[PDB]
Amino acid sequence: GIFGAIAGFIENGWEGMVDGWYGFRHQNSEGIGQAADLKSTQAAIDQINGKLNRLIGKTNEKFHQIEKEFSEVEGRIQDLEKYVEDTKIDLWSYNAELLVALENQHTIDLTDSEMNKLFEKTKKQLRENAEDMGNGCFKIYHKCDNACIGSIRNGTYDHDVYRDEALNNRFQI
Amino acid sequence: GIFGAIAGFIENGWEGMVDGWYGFRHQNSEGIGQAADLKSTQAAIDQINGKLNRLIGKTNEKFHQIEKEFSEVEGRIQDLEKYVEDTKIDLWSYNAELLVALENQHTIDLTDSEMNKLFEKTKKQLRENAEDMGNGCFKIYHKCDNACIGSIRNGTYDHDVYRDEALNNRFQI
Amino acid sequence: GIFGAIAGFIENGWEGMVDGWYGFRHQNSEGIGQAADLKSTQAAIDQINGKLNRLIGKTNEKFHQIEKEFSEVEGRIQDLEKYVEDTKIDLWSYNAELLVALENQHTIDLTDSEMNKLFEKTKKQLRENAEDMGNGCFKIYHKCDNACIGSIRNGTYDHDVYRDEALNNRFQI
Amino acid sequence: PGATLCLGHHAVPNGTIVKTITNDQIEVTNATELVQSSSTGEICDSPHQILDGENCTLIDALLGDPQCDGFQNKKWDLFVERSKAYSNCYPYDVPDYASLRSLVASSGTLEFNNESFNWTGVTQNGTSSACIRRSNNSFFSRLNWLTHLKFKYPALNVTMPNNEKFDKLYIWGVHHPGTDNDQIFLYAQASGRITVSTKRSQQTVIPNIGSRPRVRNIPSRISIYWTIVKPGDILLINSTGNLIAPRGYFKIRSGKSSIMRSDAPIGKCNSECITPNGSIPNDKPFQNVNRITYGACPRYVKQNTLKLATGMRNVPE
Amino acid sequence: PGATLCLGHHAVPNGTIVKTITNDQIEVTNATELVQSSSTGEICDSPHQILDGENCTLIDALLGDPQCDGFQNKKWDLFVERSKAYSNCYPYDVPDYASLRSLVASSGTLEFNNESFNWTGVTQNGTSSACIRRSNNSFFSRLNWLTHLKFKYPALNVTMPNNEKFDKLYIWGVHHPGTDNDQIFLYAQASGRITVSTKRSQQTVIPNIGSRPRVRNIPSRISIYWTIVKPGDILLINSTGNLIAPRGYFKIRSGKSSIMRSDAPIGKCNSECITPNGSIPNDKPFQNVNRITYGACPRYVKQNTLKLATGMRNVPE
Amino acid sequence: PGATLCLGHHAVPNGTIVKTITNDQIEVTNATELVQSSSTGEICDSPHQILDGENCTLIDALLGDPQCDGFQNKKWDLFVERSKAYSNCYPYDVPDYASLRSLVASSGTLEFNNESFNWTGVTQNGTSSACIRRSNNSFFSRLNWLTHLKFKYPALNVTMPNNEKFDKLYIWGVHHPGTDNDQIFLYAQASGRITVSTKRSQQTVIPNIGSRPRVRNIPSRISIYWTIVKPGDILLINSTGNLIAPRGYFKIRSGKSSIMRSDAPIGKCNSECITPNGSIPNDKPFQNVNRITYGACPRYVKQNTLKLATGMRNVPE
Ligand SMILES: CC(=O)N[C@@H]1[C@@H](O)[C@H](O[C@@H]2O[C@H](CO)[C@H](O)[C@H](O[C@@H]3O[C@H](CO)[C@@H](O[C@@H]4O[C@H](CO[C@]5(C(=O)O)C[C@H](O)[C@@H](NC(C)=O)[C@H]([C@H](O)[C@H](O)CO)O5)[C@H](O)[C@H](O)[C@H]4O)[C@H](O)[C@H]3NC(C)=O)[C@H]2O)[C@@H](CO)O[C@H]1O
Ligand SMILES: CC(=O)N[C@@H]1[C@@H](O)[C@H](O[C@@H]2O[C@H](CO)[C@H](O)[C@H](O[C@@H]3O[C@H](CO)[C@@H](O[C@@H]4O[C@H](CO[C@]5(C(=O)O)C[C@H](O)[C@@H](NC(C)=O)[C@H]([C@H](O)[C@H](O)CO)O5)[C@H](O)[C@H](O)[C@H]4O)[C@H](O)[C@H]3NC(C)=O)[C@H]2O)[C@@H](CO)O[C@H]1O
Ligand SMILES: CC(=O)N[C@@H]1[C@@H](O)[C@H](O[C@@H]2O[C@H](CO)[C@H](O)[C@H](O[C@@H]3O[C@H](CO)[C@@H](O[C@@H]4O[C@H](CO[C@]5(C(=O)O)C[C@H](O)[C@@H](NC(C)=O)[C@H]([C@H](O)[C@H](O)CO)O5)[C@H](O)[C@H](O)[C@H]4O)[C@H](O)[C@H]3NC(C)=O)[C@H]2O)[C@@H](CO)O[C@H]1O
Ligand SMILES: *[C@@H]1O[C@H](CO)[C@@H](O[C@@H]2O[C@H](CO)[C@@H](O[C@@H]3O[C@H](CO[C@H]4O[C@H](CO)[C@@H](O)[C@H](O)[C@@H]4O)[C@@H](O)[C@H](O[C@H]4O[C@H](CO)[C@@H](O)[C@H](O)[C@@H]4O)[C@@H]3O)[C@H](O)[C@H]2NC(C)=O)[C@H](O)[C@H]1NC(C)=O
Ligand SMILES: *[C@@H]1O[C@H](CO)[C@@H](O[C@@H]2O[C@H](CO)[C@@H](O[C@@H]3O[C@H](CO[C@H]4O[C@H](CO)[C@@H](O)[C@H](O)[C@@H]4O)[C@@H](O)[C@H](O[C@H]4O[C@H](CO)[C@@H](O)[C@H](O)[C@@H]4O)[C@@H]3O)[C@H](O)[C@H]2NC(C)=O)[C@H](O)[C@H]1NC(C)=O
Ligand SMILES: *[C@@H]1O[C@H](CO)[C@@H](O[C@@H]2O[C@H](CO)[C@@H](O[C@@H]3O[C@H](CO[C@H]4O[C@H](CO)[C@@H](O)[C@H](O)[C@@H]4O)[C@@H](O)[C@H](O[C@H]4O[C@H](CO)[C@@H](O)[C@H](O)[C@@H]4O)[C@@H]3O)[C@H](O)[C@H]2NC(C)=O)[C@H](O)[C@H]1NC(C)=O
Ligand SMILES: *[C@@H]1O[C@H](CO)[C@@H](O[C@@H]2O[C@H](CO)[C@@H](O[C@@H]3O[C@H](CO)[C@@H](O)[C@H](O)[C@@H]3O)[C@H](O)[C@H]2NC(C)=O)[C@H](O)[C@H]1NC(C)=O
Ligand SMILES: *[C@@H]1O[C@H](CO)[C@@H](O[C@@H]2O[C@H](CO)[C@@H](O[C@@H]3O[C@H](CO)[C@@H](O)[C@H](O)[C@@H]3O)[C@H](O)[C@H]2NC(C)=O)[C@H](O)[C@H]1NC(C)=O
Ligand SMILES: *[C@@H]1O[C@H](CO)[C@@H](O[C@@H]2O[C@H](CO)[C@@H](O[C@@H]3O[C@H](CO)[C@@H](O)[C@H](O)[C@@H]3O)[C@H](O)[C@H]2NC(C)=O)[C@H](O)[C@H]1NC(C)=O
Ligand SMILES: *[C@@H]1O[C@H](CO)[C@@H](O)[C@H](O)[C@H]1NC(C)=O
Ligand SMILES: *[C@@H]1O[C@H](CO)[C@@H](O)[C@H](O)[C@H]1NC(C)=O
Ligand SMILES: *[C@@H]1O[C@H](CO)[C@@H](O)[C@H](O)[C@H]1NC(C)=O
Ligand SMILES: *[C@@H]1O[C@H](CO)[C@@H](O)[C@H](O)[C@H]1NC(C)=O
Repeated sequence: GIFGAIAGFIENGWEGMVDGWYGFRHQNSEGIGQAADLKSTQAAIDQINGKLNRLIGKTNEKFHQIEKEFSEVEGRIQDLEKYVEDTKIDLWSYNAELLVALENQHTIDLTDSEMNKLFEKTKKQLRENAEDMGNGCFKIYHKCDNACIGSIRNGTYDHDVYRDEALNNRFQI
Repeated sequence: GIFGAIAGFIENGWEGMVDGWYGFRHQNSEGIGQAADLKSTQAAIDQINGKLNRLIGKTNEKFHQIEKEFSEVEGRIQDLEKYVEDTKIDLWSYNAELLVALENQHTIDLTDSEMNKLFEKTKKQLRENAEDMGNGCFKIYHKCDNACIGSIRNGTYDHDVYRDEALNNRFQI
Repeated sequence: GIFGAIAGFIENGWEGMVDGWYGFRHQNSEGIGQAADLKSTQAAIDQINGKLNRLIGKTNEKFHQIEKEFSEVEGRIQDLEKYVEDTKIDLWSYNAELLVALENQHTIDLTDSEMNKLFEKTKKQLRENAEDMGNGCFKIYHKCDNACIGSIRNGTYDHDVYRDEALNNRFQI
Repeated sequence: PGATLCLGHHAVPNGTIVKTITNDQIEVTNATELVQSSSTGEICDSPHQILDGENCTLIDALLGDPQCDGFQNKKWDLFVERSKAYSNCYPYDVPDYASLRSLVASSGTLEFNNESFNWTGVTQNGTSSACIRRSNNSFFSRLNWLTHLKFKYPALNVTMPNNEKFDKLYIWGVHHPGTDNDQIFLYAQASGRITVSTKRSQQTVIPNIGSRPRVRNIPSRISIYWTIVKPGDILLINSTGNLIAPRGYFKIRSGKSSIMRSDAPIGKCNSECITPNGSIPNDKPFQNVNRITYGACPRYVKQNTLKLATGMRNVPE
Repeated sequence: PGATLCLGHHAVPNGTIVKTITNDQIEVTNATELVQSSSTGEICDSPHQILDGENCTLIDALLGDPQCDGFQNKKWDLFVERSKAYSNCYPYDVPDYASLRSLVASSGTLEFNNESFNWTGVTQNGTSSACIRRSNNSFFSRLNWLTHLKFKYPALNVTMPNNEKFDKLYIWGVHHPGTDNDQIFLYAQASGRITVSTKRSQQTVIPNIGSRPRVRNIPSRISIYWTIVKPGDILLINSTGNLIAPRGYFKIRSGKSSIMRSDAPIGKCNSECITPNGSIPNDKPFQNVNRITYGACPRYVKQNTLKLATGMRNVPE
Repeated sequence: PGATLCLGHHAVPNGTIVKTITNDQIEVTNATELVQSSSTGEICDSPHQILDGENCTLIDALLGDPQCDGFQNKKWDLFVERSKAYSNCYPYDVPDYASLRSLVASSGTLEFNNESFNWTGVTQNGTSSACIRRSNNSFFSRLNWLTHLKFKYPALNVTMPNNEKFDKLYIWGVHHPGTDNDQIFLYAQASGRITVSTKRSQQTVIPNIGSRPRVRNIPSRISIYWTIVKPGDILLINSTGNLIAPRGYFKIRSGKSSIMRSDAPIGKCNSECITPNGSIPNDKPFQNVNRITYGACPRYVKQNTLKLATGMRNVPE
């Protein structure tokens, strides 16, 4: 949420995108299409897997400890045994609560960050040939067929090829 | 601070804005005015209230515990009682210190984020009709009366209405 | 990493920049040069020193405690002494692990933030006289000698001086 | 001409300093305190059931010291022990005092049931000038000082079954006389031996004759012991002298009761969190009033203030 | 005409609610549970060496109650004590029972070595109807009830050197007879006195004659004691009666062994984490099954669920 | 032509690997270590007052073993006990040894004041060959072995008031003779009984005659006890034999003193943090040298290294 893309300037997500977490939809003279972006998808996945690697399958071995249940009333020593255990459990319970809250805030933020980074990268690539419509969409001011859209998604788009055409379309009356 | 708006490219805050946390000042042919932005204000407030909801009015009930003050010298058992308590208090004191430091860093960052998001939203809305002066202000290159300024603040500004006028003013010699 | 500049749109760092952490390289009619930016460098350093101030030279005094090593087998009281200590050490070990992980994530992010802020500041300063090439470089569309580059780095660049020249170069065919 | 549109944020003339990860002093527009550092100084009598011990320790109220007759059969959530409290009966000690005090505090009741022990062969109801009840020489109300009958103390072998559905707590004692002569004047034979047992447990205590420094002119002492008897078990007392006998049993309950040392006045007010300094509000997550607490309380910390930012960075004009 | 290019992100129809710093309920595309809250209900017999106590407590297996002869010399990682277990030998108690149980549990072995004690002058191998082994009157297998020989019990002053490279654990006891007559019938003189010592330590115990409530028709009791003898030290037993003698020593080891109370069945399966409710998977960092654990276990917490987001915010169409 | 202006950041050829929330290995330009993992191996003699026990345990220095006469009346912040230390006086034990050691360690002083006890009727200053001081048979310097005078040991009933403004610590003992004959040779009557009391407390100890394994050719033992006497209270000692009497009292103070077991040499240097391995620097917040510490020390953790990034991500050319 802190970057402002997911649940922000992108109005909603796409339930029909099932082969990636981030990607591109377009409309041009040949149709309307969708493609996932693998680099951004993998960047978010790698970070989340990094968190999981630090939490799953990581337990601590303990053997003989203290007694934690008691059949008879005893007073001072038993009060201390019970208090040590209750103290420990409350501290671990706090750690668990805070860990999940912090990690989840961070996951929401890092996923929003990856959406924003992809948007910014695309904006810069288009140079003077497009304008940002404010909703995560760019209006591209030149004929941009399927191979042209592909070049944008693959990072091989040469803005100079189309610049004269685009400037003419943008700065007309 | 991490987004760079508050205490960053916005030179300072406005003591005269008392009906919101974020907003707009303008100058046009009809005067100089100020208006709060309620959406951004509420977004920051809601997040801070979310933190408060997780900290205020949330105490833990404890009843019979161990003794923590002693009238006589006893040795081993009393050393252990005292050490358990001192251990507990130092761990809770650490938790409290870190909680406040982390939460405060986050509050400063999330409030800066909301200022940046409002700025970015406004920038995109203005399209080719304005330029960013670098200090959180936009120079709008067309006549923009009170109703026009209102349309920007309400999200109903139609950039196409003014684009020819604006481009003529921007790209003259 | 979360801002997308360092290890992101900036392809790599500069081993030959030894008098600052962030800065500028240029090419113009008089040569290719490098200069550090002191404000951004100091901003990152101050934040990291703030963390260090809260961790280094801050120890807690403890005096008489409990015994932690034992020459003879005793049963219940010794089991409790050992468990209290093992409990304490595991909680402090967890605190240390999490502290370093969180602080390091934050340091990487705050340093990336400072690089991004400097880039954004420079972009805004250049107004309509330059375009972002996508790799942290700007193409400046006017003659910009050493004093002109200096004015950009010192925040005294007057975009109006060069605007007619720049617009002519940008929006030609 | 055109227009200018500026984005901005508020500021205040009276900001507050908070700590962050990177700065120990940064000014924000508003903050809230997370450490409770004050009390009114009164222990509120609601909503916990408070029992002010006044002149009595819990253990004196248990045994039945004459200043504590008003406490019979009372219950509490929190028993409040005052520093001025003193004993004014026969001088005694309790091996493991701390444990008896703790287990009675936690049980939360002085409910006592009399039982008819078969003390055939001895004199009952022995009293002393060290324990005045209404100008008359007296003794602990829950204990029965047995002495010779016609210069005979025949061996006691007395039983009491627990046919209840709950546990019974028996409080009893051994009299240590100050002299060999006192042993004879009271019990008609040389130093006894007490054995109190059940199917599950056994305790034997040896009286030790000798002078202790005088307390209310008494060089003798009583040592107090206790025994818990489970349902379907049986108390057996076996003695040839020096037995300070039980008159019955205490109910032993489990729950949320405790005990606290404090000189704070009890007030007619409502507060969930009790400390020895008085009740404290419990809105805040932390407190630095006292490590000793009872009820729904903030957690004790060493810091006297921790400010949580509730606004943005303050950047005045 | 030109083109439109839109950037976006996925969403799912079935999102999951997680907690964050600023919101207690936010929907994400996917999450994973961090608290293990279930068991199958069986204690897996692998990879830890499990010893099911069946009818026997550890202490009954130690002393050698007749139901526990199958346990001789066995080792364990985890000894499992069942709630149905009961004693069926001579009635005894252990001052400090909890500590003896703990130290044997931790040692992880019942390895016992017989030694030839010089009991010249007394009758050995005393037995009782309260301890039946194969319809015959019997006694604890690891203990030796000494009585008079021809109405003489001469003073015992018996030594046993530790010339091993390890520590020796000796278990011994004192017989408390029910009557003065029983004292005479067994030991031929008035109440004894036992002193067990080494160069480093000493313990003296006094038999206390008297009636306790009958258990398997026995009003007498045995009290159990223990002594650890270091290499090059020497056990010395000094008694004039009432000695329940050791027959040898237990090895005392150090390692990872323990004891647990549970009624869970032992299963033929493999699990690293044991609780009294059964084994649990240990993939998750936390668990709310039981605070009592053995092995590589998740840490016990109070929460029954903690969901970790593994996807972005879910923003459905 | 125009110009190009590029924004960038530094990098280094020799980066360092750190851990983060999302990556266990990321290279940064610089880092600093947060775990202290080394010591020089010396305990610095400043700024804490160090007392090297040399051949003496604290308890031997207290009682007055002949190797420890140099320790009289000394104070410490930290008493250092060496593994080579051994006792070389009359063989003794201390029930609760750990507690006496702890309370004296914490008090931080061996300040002793002699008092004139009225021991009329007995022989004082008994000595032994098991406790040599300057080739002569001797005894613990702070204890007074009382024996018969002209084959009489009349009952002792000796008092000592505390008219000071501080508490007094009395150390005393009971002699357990090896044989019935030794009892007679020393005390002229059958086995005694000791009762040490105040207005607040009482302790009675029974000598137990019998052979223990010989230590420096002594089959007898002394058992050590202690009593704290508050201002305006009175010590009363009541015995008919076997008393190892106090010669006076120790002052008992409160403060920051303690005791540590270590074989590290004491060095002429200055360090605030002491461990058994030696002093350690205390700049870092954590340490993995030893869980045992004294002074201003980093907190013990299990990790041997924790690197804190002090620079940006390193992205080499
Ligand atoms: C016909 C005939 O010949 N009969 C014989 C009897 O003479 C004889 O009885 C005994 O006679 C002697 C005198 O030779 C003496 O009077 C015996 O009574 C004791 O008296 C002493 C000295 O006065 C007294 O000691 C003093 O005690 C007080 C305080 O006293 C109380 C108390 O605590 O308030 C009084 C209580 O009633 C008593 N409690 C009970 C249950 O009896 C207690 C208790 O004795 C003590 O607390 C235990 O330490 O004492 C004060 O402490 C003074 O400082 C102290 O000097 C004793 O208290 C008296 N003892 C009793 C039991 O009353 C008297 O028995 C008989 C027995 O040999 O033999 C007949 O044949
Ligand atoms: C020639 C001559 O004149 N010889 C003399 C002998 O008469 C005399 O021997 C004694 O004689 C008396 C009768 O006057 C009596 O028979 C003595 O034996 C005891 O008998 C009582 C009464 O029956 C008995 O008490 C009962 O005990 C049972 C259970 O008994 C066992 C058990 O636990 O199973 C039997 C065990 O073998 C025994 N253990 C050992 C090691 O001996 C134990 C043990 O005695 C108890 O557990 C200790 O409490 O008891 C049940 O408890 C009943 O309720 C109870 O009434 C005693 O158990 C018998 N004691 C013994 C040692 O056998 C008999 O000794 C001799 C001695 O004065 O003198 C000669 O000169
Ligand atoms: C005129 C007349 O007829 N007078 C009678 C006296 O004869 C008689 O005196 C007693 O006589 C017998 C002999 O029949 C014997 O000598 C008594 O003295 C004991 O002797 C034994 C045997 O030698 C001895 O035991 C040995 O002790 C040593 C070590 O000894 C010391 C020590 O620890 O160094 C010496 C110390 O001075 C002593 N301490 C004190 C305060 O006296 C201690 C202490 O006795 C022990 O530590 C306690 O265990 O011992 C070593 O341990 C050997 O292995 C061991 O055999 C005793 O130590 C001697 N006891 C004493 C008190 O000196 C002698 O008393 C008199 C009494 O019946 O009656 C007259 O009528
Ligand atoms: C600086 O930042 C803080 C924190 O955000 C603000 O403090 C909050 O201010 C609001 C508005 O005044 C408070 O709201 C009121 O709460 C009362 C409960 O007070 C007690 O209980 C809580 C917890 O149980 C304690 O934390 C607190 O200290 C008190 O002991 C209610 O009784 C009030 O109700 C009244 O007003 C509402 C209006 O809708 C009506 O519904 C009712 O009829 C009634 O009349 C009210 O809801 C809130 O408690 C404060 N929070 C904290 C943590 O202190 C500051 O306002 C802010 N300062 C500035 C200048 O902005
Ligand atoms: C929502 O988010 C979660 C977490 O990211 C995803 O859950 C993971 O899903 C993957 C793919 O199904 C799982 O990968 C598999 O792990 C198995 C191990 O399972 C046990 O062990 C772990 C820890 O020890 C436990 O956490 C787990 O619950 C099990 O008890 C492997 O055996 C699997 O191997 C098989 O497939 C691979 C394919 O490469 C082959 O190499 C093998 O031959 C074999 O056939 C597999 O690797 C992973 O365990 C899950 N993690 C967790 C924490 O649950 C969800 O998939 C995701 N949901 C959606 C809709 O995206
Ligand atoms: C990688 O990152 C680390 C951490 O930021 C840098 O380490 C710091 O480096 C500076 C400069 O060298 C150090 O500053 C010096 O500190 C000395 C104190 O040293 C001891 O005390 C501290 C804590 O009490 C310990 O952490 C430390 O290890 C030592 O035991 C001062 O004595 C020095 O003073 C001298 O120089 C100053 C210059 O202004 C003068 O005022 C004095 O006259 C005097 O001559 C100096 O201040 C700092 O201690 C280091 N911090 C840590 C935590 O190690 C690395 O420099 C950096 N590496 C690179 C390549 O950038
Ligand atoms: C053993 O010694 C102690 C201590 O000296 C003796 O106790 C003391 O005994 C005297 C004489 O009985 C007590 O005197 C009494 O004092 C009270 C109170 O002021 C007074 O009212 C009486 O008139 C009487 O004089 C003294 O208090 C007491 N001291 C202490 C400290 O208890 C004890 O009697 C001796 N025991 C034996 C058996 O000899
Ligand atoms: C002291 O009092 C106790 C309790 O009254 C006495 O114990 C009781 O003694 C009787 C008589 O021996 C026991 O009776 C026996 O019961 C068994 C079991 O049912 C039965 O098989 C026998 O036939 C016999 O009647 C009774 O069980 C026992 N009660 C308890 C609670 O142990 C004790 O004997 C007295 N001691 C002395 C020395 O007087
Ligand atoms: C009870 O049995 C113990 C153990 O057998 C007896 O202790 C032993 O007594 C003998 C004879 O006095 C001691 O011999 C002495 O050894 C020393 C040191 O080498 C030597 O210098 C003497 O010449 C003498 O021969 C032996 O050390 C001692 N053993 C132990 C382990 O203490 C004890 O005397 C018996 N007690 C009674 C009252 O019978
Ligand atoms: C600033 O002043 C107002 C009005 O007097 C007050 O309500 C508010 O709490 C103050 N804020 C701070 C941060 O002190
Ligand atoms: C227990 O009571 C019996 C029977 O009255 C008696 O023989 C015995 O002496 C008593 N025991 C004690 C220790 O008082
Ligand atoms: C110890 O044994 C000796 C020698 O046989 C004997 O004199 C003494 O009475 C025994 N002591 C005890 C307490 O049984
Ligand atoms: C205590 O001293 C008195 C008076 O001298 C005496 O009668 C008594 O026997 C002594 N008590 C003991 C246990 O030594």
